[PDB]
Amino acid sequence: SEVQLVESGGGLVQPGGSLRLSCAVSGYSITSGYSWNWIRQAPGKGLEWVASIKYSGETKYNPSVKGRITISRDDSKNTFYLQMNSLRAEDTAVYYCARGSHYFGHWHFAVWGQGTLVTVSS
Amino acid sequence: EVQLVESGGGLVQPGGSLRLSCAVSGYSITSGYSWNWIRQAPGKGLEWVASIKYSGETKYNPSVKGRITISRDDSKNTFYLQMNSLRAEDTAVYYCARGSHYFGHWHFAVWGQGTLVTVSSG
Amino acid sequence: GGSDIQLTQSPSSLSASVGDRVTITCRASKPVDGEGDSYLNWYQQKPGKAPKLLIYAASYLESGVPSRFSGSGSGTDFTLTISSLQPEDFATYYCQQSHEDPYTFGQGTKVEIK
Amino acid sequence: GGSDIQLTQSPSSLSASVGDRVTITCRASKPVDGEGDSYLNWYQQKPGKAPKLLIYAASYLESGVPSRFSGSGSGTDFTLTISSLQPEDFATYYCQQSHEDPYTFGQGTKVEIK
Amino acid sequence: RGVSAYLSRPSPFDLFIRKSPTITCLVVDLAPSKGTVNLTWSRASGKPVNHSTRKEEKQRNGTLTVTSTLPVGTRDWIEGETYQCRVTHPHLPRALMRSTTKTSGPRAAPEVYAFATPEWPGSRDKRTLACLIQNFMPEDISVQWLHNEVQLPDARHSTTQPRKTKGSGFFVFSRLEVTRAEWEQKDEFICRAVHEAASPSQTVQRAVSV
Amino acid sequence: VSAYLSRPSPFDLFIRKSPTITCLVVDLAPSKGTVNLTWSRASGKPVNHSTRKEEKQRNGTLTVTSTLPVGTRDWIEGETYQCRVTHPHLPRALMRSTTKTSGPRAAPEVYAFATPEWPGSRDKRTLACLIQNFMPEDISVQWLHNEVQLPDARHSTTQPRKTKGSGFFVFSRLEVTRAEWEQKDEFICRAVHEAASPSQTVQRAVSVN
Ligand SMILES: *[C@@H]1O[C@H](CO)[C@@H](O[C@@H]2O[C@H](CO)[C@@H](O[C@@H]3O[C@H](CO[C@H]4O[C@H](CO)[C@@H](O)[C@H](O)[C@@H]4O)[C@@H](O)[C@H](O[C@H]4O[C@H](CO[C@H]5O[C@H](CO)[C@@H](O)[C@H](O)[C@@H]5O)[C@@H](O)[C@H](O)[C@@H]4O[C@H]4O[C@H](CO)[C@@H](O)[C@H](O)[C@@H]4O)[C@@H]3O)[C@H](O)[C@H]2NC(C)=O)[C@H](O)[C@H]1NC(C)=O
Ligand SMILES: *[C@@H]1O[C@H](CO)[C@@H](O[C@@H]2O[C@H](CO)[C@@H](O[C@@H]3O[C@H](CO[C@H]4O[C@H](CO)[C@@H](O)[C@H](O)[C@@H]4O)[C@@H](O)[C@H](O)[C@@H]3O)[C@H](O)[C@H]2NC(C)=O)[C@H](O)[C@H]1NC(C)=O
Ligand SMILES: *[C@@H]1O[C@H](CO)[C@@H](O)[C@H](O)[C@H]1NC(C)=O
Repeated sequence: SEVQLVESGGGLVQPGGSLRLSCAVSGYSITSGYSWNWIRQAPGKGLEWVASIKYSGETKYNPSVKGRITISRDDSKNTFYLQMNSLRAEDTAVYYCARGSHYFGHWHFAVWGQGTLVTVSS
Repeated sequence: EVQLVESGGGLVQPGGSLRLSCAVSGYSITSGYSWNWIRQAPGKGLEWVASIKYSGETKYNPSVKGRITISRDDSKNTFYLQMNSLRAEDTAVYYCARGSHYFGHWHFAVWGQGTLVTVSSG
Repeated sequence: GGSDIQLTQSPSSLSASVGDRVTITCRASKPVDGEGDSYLNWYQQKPGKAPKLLIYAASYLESGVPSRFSGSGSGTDFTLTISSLQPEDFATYYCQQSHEDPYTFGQGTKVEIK
Repeated sequence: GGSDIQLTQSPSSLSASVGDRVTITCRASKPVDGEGDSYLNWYQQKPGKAPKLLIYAASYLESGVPSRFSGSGSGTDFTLTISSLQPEDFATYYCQQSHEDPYTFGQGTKVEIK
Repeated sequence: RGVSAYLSRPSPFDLFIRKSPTITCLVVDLAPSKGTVNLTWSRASGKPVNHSTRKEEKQRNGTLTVTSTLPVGTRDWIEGETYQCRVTHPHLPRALMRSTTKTSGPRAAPEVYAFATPEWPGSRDKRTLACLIQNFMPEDISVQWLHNEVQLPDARHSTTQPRKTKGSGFFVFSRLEVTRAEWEQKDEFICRAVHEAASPSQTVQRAVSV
Repeated sequence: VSAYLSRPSPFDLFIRKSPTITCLVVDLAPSKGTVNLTWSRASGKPVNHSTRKEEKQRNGTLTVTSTLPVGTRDWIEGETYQCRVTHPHLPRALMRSTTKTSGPRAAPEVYAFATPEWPGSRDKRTLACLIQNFMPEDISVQWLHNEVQLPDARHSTTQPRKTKGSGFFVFSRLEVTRAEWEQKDEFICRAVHEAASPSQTVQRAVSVN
């Protein structure tokens, strides 16, 4: 069953403002399985894994952004969200949502979204 | 099957000559295989004396070469071992055998009963 | 990020031609082996587009990924191999370890087709 | 002899029982290996009969020879092994090299059944 | 590096008729002296795996055979789940892995044809029955022989592995030797195939007489 | 590494009378240097004209085969042929021998069937052949249309498998076109097996109808 993920909510953001990104999932129900992740790529930098919410509801955060980031889902809309506060210049990046498939206790990102651009300007 | 019969053994004077013949039945000594004379001295190990290939090549053991001849008669399907200048050490049981071929090397798969040659006085 | 497993790739950038064998190395600050497997994955990302998964668990090919891609290694040393580079393989390649939290990626290896 | 290949067997003589395993050793003064094979043959000669071929080329069983006979070894060290000695296996056993001319035999190993 | 590993799919009979599908992870070429192998399962979705039964068998050839059978959900399998088997060996540093999923591609119902051989001299108390099942895809298929509405043991008949047709479809042959006592009781024998593309009930069958 | 040495096909032996045997080596690493493959006859008679064919494989294993023509009379007479495979990586060579099998002989029973017309395949029809209760297992199966033999790619034939009886059995399946059976509605299933008399041939005809 083919799965599609679409990010939305990107844009220009003031420093210190808050950010809400939503990932709309079609073709698969986010409560049925797999782990659902947010991964960002800063301009001219490597990929960074931000946050994950397991199908059963567990959430994990990257220490680098932990404390100012929340990952959530809305079962009715089959959508999950990323909320970040106290944005910085380092937060400027393209945010991708991905579905991680499970292998013997470890997860890899088999399905990715198109990504959405977040720009922060002082 | 193939059968091999030795003949011509007997009492021989020292320094005399010997003619041994091996009558082959069931296979043609020109159709294949190697045809050999092998002697066993009383209570001693086997010694390979001489061979004639089906195609006609002959080989002799250096220990007896020069006083030993191997020949065949296609019409009688028989091969011969001629020995002259006999010595007491030549005293032995003489067997004829058909050698089967393995990638350039021959082993004696079919044997006769052998005939006894005794060369000694006193 | 002293506790985070750092992934270093080399080379940082390379230019090659179609048909070449391309070899990319990923070194880990801590081993990522567990239970007879290595939890190091390889991703391919063309510029400005989203990544694609190529290999998971060090050496297992993801479905639909061309057989010319192959991963190998153990412990802290891993290698992606493109046996016969193609024009559509112009991309940046990343390694990512999923053995330990948080998951981290390498810095990227840009593969330019000269 | 001298330039001829010498074949030495051990033990010279041995006594065993039905069902027992027997092992005979054949040592050559020069190696008899060629082209990935060893040209060492094993013969069984019961009293008053002519020899009979058991194994050719070190380890290949002659047709009709029981499977309890087996040959092994390489170079200058060869071993005939009868897994379960039988009453009809009371015989003298000879090894013979067919690698180099002239072909030579060993001195023989008499196997008596106790 | 002589070890071998195989992962079988659920038989179509187990999937639709019994409605208790299972997949099996088969390990071969292991020495008895080698320590016992650790065998574990994993699902692509991250959902848990059921208890699996492990059987170990000595063989005439000296190589140990180990199998693990895992029950799977009917709707889980049909929906496209990926199950995975992992073999851990003390003597092997790296692990072997085998994966299975519902095979994807076009679907075609199997065509079924059943035939009876004419009697042959010296085989008079004997009769042989044949079935040709072809032009079906995917290759997953099960063949059963029923005599008098009761299905015959799988050991009575021999069926070939699915082979490709000159077209896009597959075909298999099934052969069954029947006794005079059987066909005199009731002279009807049924060749039944179970295939997901067959409609309805995933069953196509043909009857044949001696 | 595995090595197989096959006997002559009954067709080449009895019909063509140009028997050949093939020594097949598989699963050898492509990186490996070429394997040297040689022949030997128990009789000591020469072997010659062996052909060597190398072929890469999708699996990743290189396959090497060597075919050696053999005399029909030599083969039937009981000659023993032997194939030897040597590799630089292998400490010792592998050796395979082949000879005419001795044992009971049974002529093959042959049955030919035509599939009934199926919806959507008006112009396609499948023909089936069952050959059984023959031994030894060595057999050749041909399809002849219009007195002329059909190519080997047109039909599929199974390996000989054991029966509840003592014989072996094989199945042959042939897809024939509507245009072919309208030209001539007769197709021949032929088996070649040494026990078949005479000429080692047993056959059955089947018609589409
Ligand atoms: C790597 O990938 C490669 C390529 O995909 C794989 O290569 C093949 O691997 C096979 C593994 O064994 C093997 O192929 C065959 O092996 C059998 C094994 O025989 C033993 O086991 C069978 C079990 O059923 C049993 O029947 C036997 O008695 C043995 O105990 C060999 O017999 C095969 O040789 C015979 O068959 C071939 C093919 O005949 C069939 O297939 C062709 C199409 O290829 C088809 O035209 C025909 O209709 C048949 O259906 C013949 O070419 C041979 O001459 C042999 O035919 C037998 O029967 C004849 C009756 O007429 C006799 O005349 C004769 O005596 C002979 O025995 C075959 O070698 C190979 O190792 C390898 N290559 C091929 C071409 O298959 C490999 O598995 C894979 N590996 C990995 C690790 O990835
Ligand atoms: C020593 O004995 C061993 C006994 O296990 C031998 O192992 C053999 O290994 C081969 C692989 O080359 C196996 O072949 C397999 O057969 C299965 C058939 O299972 C069926 O499963 C599903 C449903 O359950 C069905 O859909 C399939 O079509 C099958 O019909 C295949 O699934 C495998 O892919 C593979 O073909 C043998 O099964 C296995 N032997 C036995 C007796 O099972 C080993 O080869 C022996 N070694 C020597 C040196 O002789
Ligand atoms: C390879 O086989 C040929 C066959 O005639 C033989 O002459 C040659 O000695 C063999 N190669 C080696 C390296 O022994």
